Amino acid sequence: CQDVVQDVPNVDVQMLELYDRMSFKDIDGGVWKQGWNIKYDPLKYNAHHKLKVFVVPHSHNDPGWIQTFEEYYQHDTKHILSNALRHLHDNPEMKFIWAEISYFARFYHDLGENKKLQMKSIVKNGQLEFVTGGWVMPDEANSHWRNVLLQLTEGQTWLKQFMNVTPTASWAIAPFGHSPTMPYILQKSGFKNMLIQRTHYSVKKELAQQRQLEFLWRQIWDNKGDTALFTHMMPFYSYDIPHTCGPDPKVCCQFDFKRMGSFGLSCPWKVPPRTISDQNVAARSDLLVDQWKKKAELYRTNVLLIPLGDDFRFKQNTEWDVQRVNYERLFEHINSQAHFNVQAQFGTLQEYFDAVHQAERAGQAEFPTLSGDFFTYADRSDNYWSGYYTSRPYHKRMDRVLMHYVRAAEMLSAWHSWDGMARIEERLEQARRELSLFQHHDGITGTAKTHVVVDYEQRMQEALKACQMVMQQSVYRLLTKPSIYSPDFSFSYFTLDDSRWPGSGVEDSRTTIILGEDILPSKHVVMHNTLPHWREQLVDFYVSSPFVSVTDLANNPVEAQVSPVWSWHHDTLTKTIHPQGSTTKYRIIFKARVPPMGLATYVLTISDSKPEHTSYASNLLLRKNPTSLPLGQYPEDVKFGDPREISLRVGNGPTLAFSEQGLLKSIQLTQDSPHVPVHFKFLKYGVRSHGDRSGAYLFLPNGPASPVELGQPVVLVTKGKLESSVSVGLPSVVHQTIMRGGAPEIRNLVDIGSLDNTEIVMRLETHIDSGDIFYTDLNGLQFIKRRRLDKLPLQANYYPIPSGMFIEDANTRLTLLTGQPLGGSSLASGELEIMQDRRLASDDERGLGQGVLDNKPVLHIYRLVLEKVNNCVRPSKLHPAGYLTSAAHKASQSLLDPLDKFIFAENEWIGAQGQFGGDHPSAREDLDVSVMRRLTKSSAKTQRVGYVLHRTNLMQCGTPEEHTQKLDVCHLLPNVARCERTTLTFLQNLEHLDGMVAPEVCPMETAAYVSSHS
Ligand SMILES: *[C@@H]1O[C@H](CO)[C@@H](O)[C@H](O)[C@H]1NC(C)=O
Ligand SMILES: OC[C@H]1O[C@H](O)[C@@H](O)[C@@H](O)[C@@H]1O
Ligand SMILES: [Zn+2]
Repeated sequence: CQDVVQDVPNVDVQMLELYDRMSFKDIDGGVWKQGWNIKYDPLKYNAHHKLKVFVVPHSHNDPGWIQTFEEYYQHDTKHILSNALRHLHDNPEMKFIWAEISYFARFYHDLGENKKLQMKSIVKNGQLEFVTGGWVMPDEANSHWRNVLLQLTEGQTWLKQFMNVTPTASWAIAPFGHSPTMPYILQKSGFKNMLIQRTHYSVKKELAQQRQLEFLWRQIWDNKGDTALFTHMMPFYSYDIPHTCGPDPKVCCQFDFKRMGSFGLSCPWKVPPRTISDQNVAARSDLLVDQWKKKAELYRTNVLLIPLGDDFRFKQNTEWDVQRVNYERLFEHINSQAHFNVQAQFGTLQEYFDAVHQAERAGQAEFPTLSGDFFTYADRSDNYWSGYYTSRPYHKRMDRVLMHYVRAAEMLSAWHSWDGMARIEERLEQARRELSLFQHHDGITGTAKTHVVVDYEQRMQEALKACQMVMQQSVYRLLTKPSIYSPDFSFSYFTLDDSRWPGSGVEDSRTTIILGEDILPSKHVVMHNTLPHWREQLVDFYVSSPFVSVTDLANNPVEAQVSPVWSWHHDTLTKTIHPQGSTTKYRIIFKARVPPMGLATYVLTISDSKPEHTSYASNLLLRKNPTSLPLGQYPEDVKFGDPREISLRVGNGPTLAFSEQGLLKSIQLTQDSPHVPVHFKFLKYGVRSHGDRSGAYLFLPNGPASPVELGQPVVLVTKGKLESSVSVGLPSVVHQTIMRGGAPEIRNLVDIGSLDNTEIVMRLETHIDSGDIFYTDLNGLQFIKRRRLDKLPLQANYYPIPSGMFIEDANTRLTLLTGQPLGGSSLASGELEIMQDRRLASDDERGLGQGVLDNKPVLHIYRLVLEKVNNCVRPSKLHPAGYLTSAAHKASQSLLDPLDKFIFAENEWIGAQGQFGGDHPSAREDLDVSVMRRLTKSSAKTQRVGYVLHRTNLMQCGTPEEHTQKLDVCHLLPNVARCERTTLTFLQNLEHLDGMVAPEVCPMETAAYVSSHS
């Protein structure tokens, strides 16, 4: 395996280094506003060296943005595709590329067989070419890599089945900045080329000056270069026609033949297009070829890419005609006039790349190597697109919940073959497709209109229900004696219990386990562990009595803690935010121990009085002017006091100290170690009263954040043997620190209410000497080094925090792991901050046509890990990556893939079993089975199961780290007949594996395997 820690890759362009050197001056470059006046040597091209130009027609179709997916399909996309089919069929030299398979699948399935065949023919003959072939064109900032892969697989699996093609070139013209997670996944999914567009204007200028817009993009840790993927970055401000023919949009706009008037479009630069005729073609061609030759100066080969399209283009027949006929006249003239030395034609993206690489192999070009990312994007001036790292955070959190439920549903149901009547494949496809749709660059990004966000939410809610149905049917089958198992595929044998979604204070959604002498003495519950190692985790359930004890299915008592159910209320009468306790519902908490990729059953039983193995938390309400807080049968009376500093310790874990406002002030790791200052604070950013306003996309703060005025908040302290917590009702946030014996969990119930033009940030202040360095993750896959740059404005120093961030010095590191993607930064040495929500009254001029005023309460979850790192083997100071410790990685897994909890619905479970998966291998902690998916329906003689295995890289810090078993996924199911390594989408077999044994992957590698079973 490659060493991903100790060898700093030698690349031509390393983006962090480039950022350190660049001046980012925003000067008027002339007609190319953010570039310079491009000059070329007319004698560069001649009879023996011509400029090859590929004009590539396209239509950018958003699966939801200002209309819903279905609205756009009905109004626009179905017409675009129907007219594409017609106009391509009738014009054999015309070409068209298509990206969004969600739309294409919708269209194709509605076609009559005659048209289906015509469509297959124009694909087979290369007129219509699929680019990327994902369900969507995903966001790259907020998306988890698992969901990027999911949506890619959904689209490509559809394309293989119905169109018999698998794209090897990717087209990403629209996401707001670009992540190296994309080439990572694409290169492991058969791709050979990719195209990107939305990079900072200063980066485009810098790379253009060096002809480094085409590069071999490798991962930041990759010393050898095996991850490299050829990447083309477009040079100009937009992907529209005015910014794709050449540097001067006043000229290029004249070659968008949709802008002459009858289509309701015009040219902002005030020179309209004119129909190409015999009397103007020479003059028109002269202007156009001049633009092309200028664009060609920015690249290294004699092959030029000219995209020809815009949003929802090629909709009307008249539009197809006007673009095609005018370009055909230009091509006929240009190609016939030797003095131009140009050969121009309609082409596809693959044709462009094939020609570039032909030129490369002819020796006319060498391409530079590059590592790094392309965040944070700015399209002009100080307009940095860091707002969408946080916008619509409820749905950002929902994404992560559904991510896990899809994984769990696919894994749980993969163990068996299911009859068609069970509707398992149907529900899983629904769930995969809704989650995939939300990866769209207007979905998870929070940049869609309110009614579109509602549509995405409804879709995801349906997906969650689908997942629950599949999971609970699977649990019942896996844990019932086979000769007793008698499924009703419509019945709910179990109800999922999720303690953190939608969450306490967000939705009263969870079922109370109702026990009683005169109703039901006991209840079975089941935990699922999707991770491939034995796992313990505290789990909680609501119960109707405090006198409940827990046993495993061997009837061994399990230590439990009962706590009250506390609900926070904004008291409109007293004008205070304070907790109310239930007098009929209680929380029972215990440690579940669950096999790798397995299930464990426990029983909750009521008694008349305090059970031997159940303890009761104490509760202390700190406030002036307290009132009583009765708790029914709960055996310990609530205590009251004036606000005061408090300290808590659970188990042998850290000791945490809190301010009188209920906010963390210090962490002490061991009994005789220092009390390390770690201070939580909440602050607010505002919006500018003059100039550009923040909106869904842009973060344009009116200076550094100002502290939230806290008043004298009510603090609730719960102290238990298994779990303790401090909760405080702050303005807009119920902030909770929970301790279970390791790194604390933080939960914020964020309700920004009617606070217009406000962004609420949570900041951590420490004494870590981090300087200007911090680390943030990319797509939950890798951690990249960031450097705060005071030469850039505040909003430029904000980065996506899709799963975590950290700061460190020689001795100490603080890592904050997240259960949802949000924006964040380190704006001063020793600080971390992460945005919670934003409510913005104005539009930010990027097309949305609304602010963000549809906020709703959201429960954000985190883990906070303070560690000594003086003994850790870390990368050198020049390495662009960072890596988590074991503790931080496990903390991230606790947030993203917690145990699933199932409550048996009926009174008695006949044939119940205690465990599933006790014989599954318990793999090394850095390995995950990211995907387990049965690939075949029940009628297939040879069953196939696909696995995606990911190995992260964890820091070596002197812990022996012992006793784990080799995980061979190909032997997880019996009767293996073949094991194959495949692309990550499962669509191509790459290796036939000796002995049917799937080897474990290297650090930072992801591999896919398919086992076949007789
Ligand atoms: C699918 O495409 C391959 C070439 O990539 C071709 O050989 C094969 O016949 C096609 N399969 C069918 C029948 O669709
Ligand atoms: O300005 C951002 C905006 O650009 C275009 O209009 C669309 O493709 C949207 O997907 C995107 O949100
Ligand atoms: Zn778009």
